[PDB]
Amino acid sequence: MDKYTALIHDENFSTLTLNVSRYPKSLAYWEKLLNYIVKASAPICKSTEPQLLKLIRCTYSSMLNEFPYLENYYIDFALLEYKLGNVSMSHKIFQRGLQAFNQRSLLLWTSYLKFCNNVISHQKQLFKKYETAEEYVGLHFFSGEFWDLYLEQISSRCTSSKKYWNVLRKILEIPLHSFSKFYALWLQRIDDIMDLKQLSQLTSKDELLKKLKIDINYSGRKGPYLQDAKKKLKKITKEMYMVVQYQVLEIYSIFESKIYINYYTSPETLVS
Amino acid sequence: MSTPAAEQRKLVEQLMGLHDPKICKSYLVGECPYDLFQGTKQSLGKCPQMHLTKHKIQYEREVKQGKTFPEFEREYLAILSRFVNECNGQISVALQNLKHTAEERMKIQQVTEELDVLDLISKRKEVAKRVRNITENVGQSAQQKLQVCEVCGAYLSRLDTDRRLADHFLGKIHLGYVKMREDYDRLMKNNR
Amino acid sequence: RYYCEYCHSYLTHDTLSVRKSHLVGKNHLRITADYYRNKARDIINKHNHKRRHIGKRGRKERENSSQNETLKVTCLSNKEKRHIMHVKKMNQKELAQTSIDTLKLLYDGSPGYSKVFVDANRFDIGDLVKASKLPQRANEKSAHHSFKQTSRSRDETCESNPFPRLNNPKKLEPPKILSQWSNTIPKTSIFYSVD
Amino acid sequence: IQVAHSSRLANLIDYKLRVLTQDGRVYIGQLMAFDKHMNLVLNECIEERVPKTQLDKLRPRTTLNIKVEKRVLGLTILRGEQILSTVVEDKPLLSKKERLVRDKKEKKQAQKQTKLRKEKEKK
Amino acid sequence: TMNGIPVKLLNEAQGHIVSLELTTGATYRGKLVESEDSMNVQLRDVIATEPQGAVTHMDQIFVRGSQIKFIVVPDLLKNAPLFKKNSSRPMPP
Amino acid sequence: NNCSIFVGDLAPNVTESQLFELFINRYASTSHAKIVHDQVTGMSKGYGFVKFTNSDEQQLALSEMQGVFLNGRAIKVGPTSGMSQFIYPVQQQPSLNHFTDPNNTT
Amino acid sequence: VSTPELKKYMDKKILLNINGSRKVAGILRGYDIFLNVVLDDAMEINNNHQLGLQTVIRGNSIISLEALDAI
RNA sequence: UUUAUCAUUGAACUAUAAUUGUUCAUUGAAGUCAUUGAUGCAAACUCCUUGGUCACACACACAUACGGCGCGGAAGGCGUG
RNA sequence: UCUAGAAAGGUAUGUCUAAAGU
Ligand SMILES: [Zn+2]
Ligand SMILES: [Zn+2]
Ligand SMILES: [Zn+2]
Repeated sequence: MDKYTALIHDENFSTLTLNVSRYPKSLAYWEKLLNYIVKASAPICKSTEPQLLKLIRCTYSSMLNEFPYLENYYIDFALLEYKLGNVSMSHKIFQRGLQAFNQRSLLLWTSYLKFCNNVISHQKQLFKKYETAEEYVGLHFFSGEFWDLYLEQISSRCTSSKKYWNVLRKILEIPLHSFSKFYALWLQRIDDIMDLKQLSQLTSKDELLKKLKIDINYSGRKGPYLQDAKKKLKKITKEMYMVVQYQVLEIYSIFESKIYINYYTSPETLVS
Repeated sequence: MSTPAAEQRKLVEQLMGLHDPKICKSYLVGECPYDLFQGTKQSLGKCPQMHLTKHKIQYEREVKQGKTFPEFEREYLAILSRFVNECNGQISVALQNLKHTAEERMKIQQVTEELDVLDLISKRKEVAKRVRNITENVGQSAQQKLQVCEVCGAYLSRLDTDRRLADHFLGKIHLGYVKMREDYDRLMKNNR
Repeated sequence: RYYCEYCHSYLTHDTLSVRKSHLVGKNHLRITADYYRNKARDIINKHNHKRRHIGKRGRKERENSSQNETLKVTCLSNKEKRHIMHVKKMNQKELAQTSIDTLKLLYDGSPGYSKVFVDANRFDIGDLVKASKLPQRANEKSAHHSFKQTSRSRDETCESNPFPRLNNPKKLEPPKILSQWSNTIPKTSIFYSVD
Repeated sequence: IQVAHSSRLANLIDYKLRVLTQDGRVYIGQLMAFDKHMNLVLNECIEERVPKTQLDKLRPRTTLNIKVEKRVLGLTILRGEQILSTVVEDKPLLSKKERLVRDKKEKKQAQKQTKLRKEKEKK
Repeated sequence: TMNGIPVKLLNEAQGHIVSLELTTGATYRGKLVESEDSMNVQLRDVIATEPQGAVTHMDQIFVRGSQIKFIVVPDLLKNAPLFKKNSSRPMPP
Repeated sequence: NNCSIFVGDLAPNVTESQLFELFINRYASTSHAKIVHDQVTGMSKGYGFVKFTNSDEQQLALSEMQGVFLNGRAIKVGPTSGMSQFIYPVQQQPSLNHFTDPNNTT
Repeated sequence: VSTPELKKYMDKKILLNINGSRKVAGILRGYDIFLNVVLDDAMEINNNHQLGLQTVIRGNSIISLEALDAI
């Protein structure tokens, strides 16, 4: 006998399924039923019994229709369908995961973008997905991982290196949990500049000429003037560092230090 | 060979009564011992009787449904028995070499001096000197620490993990000689 | 025959069973890792600057930049610039090596945690991590470390750790700040906090 | 550009070849290796093609402009069964005199390397 | 026999992400486990683009060597030692 | 200045009392003496610090106790004292009146 | 010359795309120096229709060898 | 400008088809994402990389059309030792 | 019938033995 019929005539399956079908909103019964069905196919691959894959899909889909705020199981169900051969279904699994969260979950956007980097293979479409994730879950206090992932894709694909300076200047004003890394990128990247024409990567040339009294087209000895330039831009970055440091340290000391639990858990849990 | 159709020609030509000295009957039963040890360092040379695949699959057909020729079994058992008894002599030689290391002269006089140094609180002094002599015997072991692989006869050790042992036990020598020991156990149970 | 270009050692008749056993040799792996670290270090460290094509400056440019003013240029001694370059190289390496990893520390008790963040039970890269664990045919390699392994199984459920606060939790670490601008912080907090 | 008349493919290393292939595609990349089977190793190649739609514009009857799909491929190796022709496009980054200086310097460094390796293994 | 710089370079990229397009039009891209002497490759954890675009996923694949059109190795193998023109091999055995 | 000297290679049966005795009342009156014992075993790790008030007192102790025989050994009296981007913040405390008390609910 | 390294794919199920268009699945049993392969219980994946009790594919027309089983 | 799966049936239904066409539903195969996409057409703006930014001069030449009569450098052609 | 002397290495691997203080 095969895996499916052997699984059905097992005694535990009727007990686990009757406990789930009696007590739906208790989570541990669902997870016991789910771990048993997955362990009952010990190699999972493309050739395992289709009457049993249909049942693993019905179990995951029905659990996630019961408990729609479970972040880790959307990732896991999508990665299971990604193992089973079709990325077309795993796109839909992540997207209903984002929609049940009304697009504002950080973990599903982070795992969906580290998924989508591999399989979308069209550059402007992948960047439209990063702009979507930015406008929903960008200002999250722990979204350092999203922005660092986004800067990784920008520095590996693009040849222009203007879009990196643009995106990094938007990181510099957001109060993130770990903004000092995104300041150290800006500091070493100012310090890694070489000549006066590249100061227009940051801001416009007239903004420099008015606000910082600095001419890009100053032709002459360009050693001391470039060092003066780097010191004045480092001073402006120090002031914007003070403002973001104040807002981050205020949010952390007062509010974000005290929350210990950020996850859905189960409908039977109590919050302190 | 160099072009792949040449090697393919070689294989099909060696694919295309059944008695006499021309055909190695030991290969015909299976696992000729001059075939299992061709390339290794226990190489016997070349198998004298030729090996051929048409004869072998005719034997597969014959022992599938037709009959069994027990002269082939007694010839294979003779060759198998002489090789297995020869390597039993060689593993006896290997453990003799361990003994001859163990009964070396200067080491025996050193352990004799330490064992004369082994001679209540008298028992505590004797046990401290005997643990020093146990560590002297273990220092002689730390020079070697050799056990003998009981099948192949080659050396082994226990300080070594299971994985480098698993590296040994999937050898050409050890798998070939395990196959020889297993056909010898089968034929000595079946003939008795 | 064969010749390991990285290793600088010849070999006898090139059989795939000899060659493949050389290519996962530990000493060959050290030599290859050194070679590629040094070549990436050389192409980072090589400042090739553009060649200078100096044109003859005009008159009105010469009057304007002769009538601006002259700026002082700062320069440092030899030991100063050597110490500064050692500091700059280690700071660029720790920015390249680090990574924000707070979404892993922050979901540490969640229900489906072992199926996503464990990295050995992941369905996409699940078989690869177990497959590439390596033989460890060295007894003393496992006999070196005497800590626990803490293999979190995939079969874990929601029932264990029912109350996350009572099992002793850790507060999240304060946000790291730049050490060179560490004096610009507000010197007093607002609320009296103890321990 | 003008290439020397007696210049086989062994001599055009570090030029920027333009390898045609069996499908209309073209791999504009810098050559750095080749083989008996003529399967090159192009350094920074850009696989172009003329689409099925704009191919009517090449059909025989201002100028004609064709919009090709540049698709960047980094350090390809080709399979030599596919190649159809190679055309040189651009000269190298270095001169000939500079390549002479650099080749003498590399051979000098290799001979010093083998000298130190020999005298270290004798010690 | 002798293999030369391209097939030897392909043997230098065992373990890393390669991207290869077959002659039928497909494009497979994964970690290259074992290549061979005749450019006969395997690929683990691949992302398989069918010719009309439908991307699927499959655990391992063994293409025939004869069907490959190109193989895109990583960038750093530009600095591989086999591209060095003036080499000084020490001594035969 | 709390000048600290790092004595080392000390004998096992040498106490912090004897380490005080060999450091205090000769060349100085040292403010502290502290040998590092084992945190669960109690047996001295063979090295320990002593804290003198004045830096001239410590260096006078340093030149004279270097190599000096203390309970069977030479006790190696080198001075104990005298580049990451990211550090955790640290802040003062607002001295706890009724406004700056986070539990004040009246 | 050189045998293909299919010692892992022995005695498992395998999906190979014959000649571009067609696609056959079966239980691999043997192979040779050219990549001609012999696979037990071949079913042409199209409503699919089965070939026969044993086949032997000439290895001129194999393009890829996907392994359906765990390997 | 142009596209966005078919079936079995029900209710009606033009109708050679595997009720195709038409609205609504069930069930069933597999099902890259994209429709702010794709294909065609045209312009504007911005930003990169590359070089003798050399020397002499601010000048009245030419039917055999034009002193190719400064120092170099890059690439090719041709001849000699 | 025309005089048979098989290698000697290479790489991979673990273990022993050992060399270091302030
Ligand atoms: Zn035989
Ligand atoms: Zn053995
Ligand atoms: Zn090597």
